[PDB]
Amino acid sequence: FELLVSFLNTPKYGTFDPTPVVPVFFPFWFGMIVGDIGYALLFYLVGRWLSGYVKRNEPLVIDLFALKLKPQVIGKLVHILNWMVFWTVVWGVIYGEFFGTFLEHLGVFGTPEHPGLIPILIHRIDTAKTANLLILLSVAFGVVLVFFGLALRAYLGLKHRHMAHFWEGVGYLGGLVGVLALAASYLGNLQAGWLQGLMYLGFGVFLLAVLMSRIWLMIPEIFTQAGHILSHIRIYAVGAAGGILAGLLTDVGFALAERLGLLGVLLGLLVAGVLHLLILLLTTLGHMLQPIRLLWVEFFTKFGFYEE
Amino acid sequence: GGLDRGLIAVGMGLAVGLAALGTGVAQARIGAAGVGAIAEDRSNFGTALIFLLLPETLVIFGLLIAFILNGRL
Amino acid sequence: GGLDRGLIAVGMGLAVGLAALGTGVAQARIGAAGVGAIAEDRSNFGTALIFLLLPETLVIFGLLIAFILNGRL
Amino acid sequence: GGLDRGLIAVGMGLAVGLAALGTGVAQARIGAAGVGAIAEDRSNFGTALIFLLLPETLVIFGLLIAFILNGRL
Amino acid sequence: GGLDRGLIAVGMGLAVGLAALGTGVAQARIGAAGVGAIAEDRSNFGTALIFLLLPETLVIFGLLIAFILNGRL
Amino acid sequence: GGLDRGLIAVGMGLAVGLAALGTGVAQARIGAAGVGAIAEDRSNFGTALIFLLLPETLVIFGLLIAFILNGRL
Amino acid sequence: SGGLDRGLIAVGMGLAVGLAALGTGVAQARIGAAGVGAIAEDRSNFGTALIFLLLPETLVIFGLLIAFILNGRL
Amino acid sequence: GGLDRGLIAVGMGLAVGLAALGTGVAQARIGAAGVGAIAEDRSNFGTALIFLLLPETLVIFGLLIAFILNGRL
Amino acid sequence: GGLDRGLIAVGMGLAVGLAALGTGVAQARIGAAGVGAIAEDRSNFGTALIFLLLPETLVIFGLLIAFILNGRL
Amino acid sequence: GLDRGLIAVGMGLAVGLAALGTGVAQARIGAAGVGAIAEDRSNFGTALIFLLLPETLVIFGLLIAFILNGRL
Amino acid sequence: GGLDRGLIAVGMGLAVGLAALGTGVAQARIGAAGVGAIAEDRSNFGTALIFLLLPETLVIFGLLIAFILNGRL
Amino acid sequence: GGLDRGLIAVGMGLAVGLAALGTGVAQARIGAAGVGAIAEDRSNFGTALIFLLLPETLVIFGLLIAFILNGRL
Amino acid sequence: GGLDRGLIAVGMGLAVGLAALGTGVAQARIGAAGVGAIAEDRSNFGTALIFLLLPETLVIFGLLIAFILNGRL
Repeated sequence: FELLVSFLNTPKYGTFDPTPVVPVFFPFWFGMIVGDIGYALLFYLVGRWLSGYVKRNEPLVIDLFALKLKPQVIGKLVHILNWMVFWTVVWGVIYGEFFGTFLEHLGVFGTPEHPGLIPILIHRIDTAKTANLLILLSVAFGVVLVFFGLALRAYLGLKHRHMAHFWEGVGYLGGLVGVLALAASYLGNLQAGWLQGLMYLGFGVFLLAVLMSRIWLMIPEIFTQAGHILSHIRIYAVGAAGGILAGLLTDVGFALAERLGLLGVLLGLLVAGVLHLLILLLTTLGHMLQPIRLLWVEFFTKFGFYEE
Repeated sequence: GGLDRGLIAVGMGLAVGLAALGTGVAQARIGAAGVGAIAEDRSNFGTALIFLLLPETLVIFGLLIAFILNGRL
Repeated sequence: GGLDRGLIAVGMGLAVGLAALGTGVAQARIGAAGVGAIAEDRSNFGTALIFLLLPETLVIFGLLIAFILNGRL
Repeated sequence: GGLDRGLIAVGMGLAVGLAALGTGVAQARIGAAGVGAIAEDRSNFGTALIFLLLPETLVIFGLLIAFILNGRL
Repeated sequence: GGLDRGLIAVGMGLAVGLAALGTGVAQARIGAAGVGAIAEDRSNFGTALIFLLLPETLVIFGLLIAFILNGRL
Repeated sequence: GGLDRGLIAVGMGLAVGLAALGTGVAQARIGAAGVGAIAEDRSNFGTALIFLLLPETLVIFGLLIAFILNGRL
Repeated sequence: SGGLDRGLIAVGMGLAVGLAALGTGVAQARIGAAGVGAIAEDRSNFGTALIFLLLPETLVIFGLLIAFILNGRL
Repeated sequence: GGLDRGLIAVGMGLAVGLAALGTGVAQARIGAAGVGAIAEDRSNFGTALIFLLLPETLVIFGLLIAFILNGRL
Repeated sequence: GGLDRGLIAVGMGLAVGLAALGTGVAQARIGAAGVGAIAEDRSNFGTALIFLLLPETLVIFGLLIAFILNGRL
Repeated sequence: GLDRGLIAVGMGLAVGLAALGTGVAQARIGAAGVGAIAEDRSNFGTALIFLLLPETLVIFGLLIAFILNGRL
Repeated sequence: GGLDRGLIAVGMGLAVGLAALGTGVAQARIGAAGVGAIAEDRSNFGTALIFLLLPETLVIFGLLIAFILNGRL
Repeated sequence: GGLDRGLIAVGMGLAVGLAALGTGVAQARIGAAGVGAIAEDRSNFGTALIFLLLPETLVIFGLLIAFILNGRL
Repeated sequence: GGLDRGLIAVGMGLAVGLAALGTGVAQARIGAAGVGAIAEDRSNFGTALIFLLLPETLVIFGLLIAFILNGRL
């Protein structure tokens, strides 16, 4: 965990140590991304192979990548991959579609389209309700993370008496609450008397903080921070892409099983398996690259990580 | 029925796709200089990542407004 | 009923997309020159920030015209 | 039916969009030249910024014609 | 109701916008060259300014054709 | 009346816009070269501005054909 | 019946995915053409080049979503 | 019936505008070399002038075809 | 619905065509530079081949979405 | 009826796209040629007939436009 | 209604021709680099050959899907 | 009555136009390199001539297709 | 109705047109490299010729599909 933080710039003395947030959130993000139980078991097999490579303490070298690599970072890697597989299986149980679908075969699985005595919490085809609920959940996650970052910067400014930075932070959160209130009121229901007052107070706080921060800088950066808040929506994008690719591959396997389940089902399943493994590795490399980049940019640009 | 459903779908698709096109054009030239600087420096790696990942707001906003008028449908 | 709502949706999407392309084609070159400068300077970082920041106003104009057409909807 | 509003809406959106295209494609090169000049100079900031801020009249005319035809609506 | 008026509007919009493309294309080169020249000597500031501003007749033509078509509708 | 009346409008709009685009794409390179030469020499001014002014024939032809075709109606 | 609605929602999602693919393709082109010389001369900066190639894929990754949710509405 | 007058008008506009764009890019790539040569020479402007004014025959062809079938109109 | 089948088919074709031109734009630059690198080195063949093989996922997605719309046919 | 307008706009776009092709070709050839002239003042006659080639395309465009007009 | 078969043939044409221009854009730079290598080497012939035949896959994918939807015709 | 001849006309018209554009953008580079070679030695005249005269097969094919499309009516 | 073969013909025309565009845009650069090599070397004639005859296949494919769909008609 700490290796990813240590790869970047060193923090200054007396500042906030940003290490523990990544172990909390990054495996959770990855579990939201993939949620594939069988592919998680494949990662568990890889982790078992790496644990065997640990117990044979000989270092790891790759001629193609000029890789030189020692047992201790491998131990850190197998621990973090244990966290990976745990979080992705405990999210894939909610995301029960794994290797595509098995509702066509698992009569125990309970859906309105295919009944069963054990229900499945999240469907795939019913994007009417499920997509809206996960989208509001993800934007709530983005809001709470950006609010935590702004609060951390404000607390640091309070501690070190950089009160200009504290005024900048409180103006940032005032603009946050103002734009969020106005957007929610525009998209939401009427009788926004409390919402309108929230927007008024947020705008007034932002203006007064600008006056204290009189040098006139951040008023276009506010919309950039708003887009930064909005940037968390791609978490659903990656997971939905992976899920729908797995679903269509399982649809191909199902088509092979229905037409020629006497003879062609073996070829269909083996072709499906090899396609599964190759496209899944090829796309999950980027999938695991995604949320670490997300946290890297979003938390660290905001709380004050730029300065040495 | 209503063919306006098709028209609004066409508008959403063209908007998000052409915004993606513009963002790819934007990111190409920043990445070309950024990786060249980093390959010799390795110290400005962070600043290079901020400079490269900065232009995402336009496509994210395009996806947002697309979902807005999709839900308006 | 009337299907012109899809047409105004197409107009909004076209406007915001083309604004995105314009700001992207500006941002590519300004960011490349800026990162080329900051690779050695590190002191003019705020100047590069505001130089890349300024062309966003096209996105603001595009979203305002899209929003007023949404109000017309 | 009353399909007239869709045509004028797609007209205003198209016009504003490609006006944004023109001002952006100017802004790219002018910003690159200006940021290089101010990277070297530290004193030509005023002339660089006025040259960079000059071509916004294009989207100004775009929003004026959009307002005029919206008022016609 | 008549679909002709929307055609008037969209024609005006595309005309003024593609004139904006032409003006921006001219500006992208002339501004960079003038910035280089003034950064060289600063004596040719007025000449560079008039060279960059003289293609404004393009959008003058665009606004006048838009005005006469608006009068026609 | 007739929708063909508005098709006349989109016709000369496309004509004048494309003529403006051609004039601008000429004026970019010719103005850049001319301003470079006149910054070097300061005495080649006459040839410079006549070379820059000769592409005006394209837009005057465009507006002339637009005027005759809109006087047709 | 007005079944052509399905046809033009299909063409709209086609435009979406195609233009997203073009954007990520040109971005990938320039970043690869830049990083290939460094990896050829160094053989040590491989990870930075690889991750820089992996960033633009997300652009078309979220490009596909509008297409398949429009198919879901279909 | 009718409704073909707008079609032929937009055809004429498209043809003349495309011819203008082609001769515009022609003039664009001629003019830089011409200005450089005459700046170095200050004598041989006539050969560059005729070499530069030769490609106007594209506009000539466009205006003759537009004239003949709008007289047919 | 035969007409629906034709419209979804032309949508599939247009989508895969844009994906195809995108991967062509990728492969041009990356393969030319890879040819230069493999001419200089004759040992980085694996990196060049994997870099060339990487962008084909766009065509994979395009053909797959064409296939799924054909399945909905 | 409307087919007259359709064939008119078709021949117009045909000759226009031929004009773009010839314009781009002429642009590059003349851009090289004018720079060549300064030493090639002896070879200007060969350079001119080198330049004069691509107009055959708009000649063919004129031919097809004229036969489409005669179709009226 | 033959609009079905006509539109699906239009889809064929779009797909195959647009993939064709994509592979042309690739083959331009690939062949340029290959000629640059063979100009000095004469032993890189097979590597250059496989390098420029590698980008031929997109057009045969387009032809395959066009054939299958022409069979669906 | 006839309804097909207009769009078959626009079909082969845009076919021959695109062929002309392609052979123009080819002949540009080909003749530029040829006249560059000739500028230093006139012995390569026939080779340059055959190299520039090679790419007209595509417009020959296009005009034969236009001929057969004219013959179909 | 003949509308079916009408849009079939515009489809075949567009397909062959942009295939010709692709082969032209490839042929430009590959032939330019070949001409430069054969001009400065005098010995690479066969290699350059086979390299520039290599990308000819796409227009052959376009002609093939045009003939087969004409036979379908």
